[PDB]
Amino acid sequence: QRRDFIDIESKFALRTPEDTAEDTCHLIPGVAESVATCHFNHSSKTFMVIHGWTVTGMYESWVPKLVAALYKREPDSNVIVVDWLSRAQEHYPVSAGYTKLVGQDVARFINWMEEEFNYPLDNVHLLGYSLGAHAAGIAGSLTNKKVNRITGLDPAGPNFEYAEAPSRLSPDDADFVDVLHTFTRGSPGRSIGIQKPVGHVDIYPNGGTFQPGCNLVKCSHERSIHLFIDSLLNEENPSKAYRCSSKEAFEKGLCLSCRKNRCNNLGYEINKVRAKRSSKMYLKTRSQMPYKVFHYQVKIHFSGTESETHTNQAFEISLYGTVAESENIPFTLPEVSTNKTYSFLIYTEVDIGELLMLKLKWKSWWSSPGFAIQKIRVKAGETQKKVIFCSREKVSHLQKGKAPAVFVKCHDKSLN
Amino acid sequence: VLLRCYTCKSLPRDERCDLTQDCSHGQTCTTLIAHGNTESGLLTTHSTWCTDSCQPITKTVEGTQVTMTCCQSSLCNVPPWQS
Ligand SMILES: *[C@@H]1O[C@H](CO)[C@@H](O)[C@H](O)[C@H]1NC(C)=O
Ligand SMILES: *[C@@H]1O[C@H](CO)[C@@H](O)[C@H](O)[C@H]1NC(C)=O
Ligand SMILES: [Ca+2]
Ligand SMILES: [Ca+2]
Repeated sequence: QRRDFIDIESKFALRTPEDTAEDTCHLIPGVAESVATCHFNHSSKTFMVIHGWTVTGMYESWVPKLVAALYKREPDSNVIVVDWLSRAQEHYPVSAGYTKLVGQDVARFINWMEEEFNYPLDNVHLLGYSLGAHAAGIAGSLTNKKVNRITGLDPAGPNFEYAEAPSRLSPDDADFVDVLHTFTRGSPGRSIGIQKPVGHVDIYPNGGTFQPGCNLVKCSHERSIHLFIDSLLNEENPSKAYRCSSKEAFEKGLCLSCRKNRCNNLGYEINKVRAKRSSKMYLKTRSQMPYKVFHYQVKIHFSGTESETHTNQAFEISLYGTVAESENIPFTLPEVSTNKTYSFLIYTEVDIGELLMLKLKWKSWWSSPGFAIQKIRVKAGETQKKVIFCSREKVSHLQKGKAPAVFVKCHDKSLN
Repeated sequence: VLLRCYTCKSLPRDERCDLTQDCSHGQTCTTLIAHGNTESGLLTTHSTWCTDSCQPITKTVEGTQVTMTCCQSSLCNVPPWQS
């Protein structure tokens, strides 16, 4: 009965696959009749879209895109857009505080669904962007039983970074909490996106500080949405993220394993792996959709006769596979030295197939410096295989600004 | 039925592989042969190993003819010129 739901300000609109942009039909808490009018499928899963702050008090471009992607992937489901634009259009610390009440409004609506129609909370997936992520968190900590999943799409950082579990999005908020941190650039408490792990699985695309094609002032912040939209539209080819100690350890290709759940899928397809401690996970992406790239750890032992060291050196590696090829992939090495092994990450948009050939180029009074390399060890993340490339001749000579050293496949070991 | 396959990395045209290893169940013997020009001349190499996945192929990668060959017989991964 609507006498107890009167204090709820937030509106819950149920959009259809054929009406994504407008908030045409409204599920009114306390009015059980409305649920039927809007044609809510009681046999289907429910998605709830909780927007973030909006200085215009208007739905952004991404709302009908996220809605439409959810109806492309799951056309029988129920997609609700939680309207809190009146509270979201305010000064940031105000709108931020308003998460405490938007969360309650949602929890109260969800709880009413379970009470009035005996709707399972295990059928509810909440998706919040910026402030919306924390509203989802708060809502989840207030529902009668625990909601299925909560996706954190770049949760807002200021006033949340130092916030205790109840006042923000946290792992206790649902059965599964997956988070996408895409714009952590800044000091703790002063980054648009929250830096710390707040879920069961926390993904940091491109180390989550900023995003490819972004350095229109919310490119890196919004990208968490489009990565999820990518995941819904390309269900068969998700991007993989790998559990790493640090972004610095990732860029050295040291974490690229899938053993004991040390890798997962980015987006909808994510494996619901509740870990003891929050797992930070990294990956690289493209500048545009589809964002999946292929990750490789390249190990090179630079052998030679006399000791030499060369700082911040530039190289170009070329990968030749069965399917296709990606030539002139550039990379740089802090230091390169005689009889020393260096490991580094190399990524490519191209599905090259099974690796066959690999060409290494060193980019430039005196005769050019050079090393003699016999083997190159490659670990391919996606296919979980260890590939050895070895010089056609006894040793290949990699000399600065000269012809590239050629290496052909000599071994394969699938790690599983 | 398991296989003992030849396991030798990038060997020259006239060098027969000595090393052998009993493969993990489901693996197939393989041979990768390369034939192209080098700074030395026209060189032919042959690598062999146990492989979980094996698709036989022949592609000319930037001037070098690379040939993958698969076989479910023990000690069958021997180049066409050594058999
Ligand atoms: C509700 O969802 C199921 C899929 O889980 C579908 O088969 C069914 O047709 C839907 N019902 C309505 C009313 O469309
Ligand atoms: C590098 O190692 C080889 C043996 O693997 C050796 O002959 C050579 O002298 C070493 N070079 C240096 C600079 O130590
Ligand atoms: Ca919480
Ligand atoms: Ca070319």
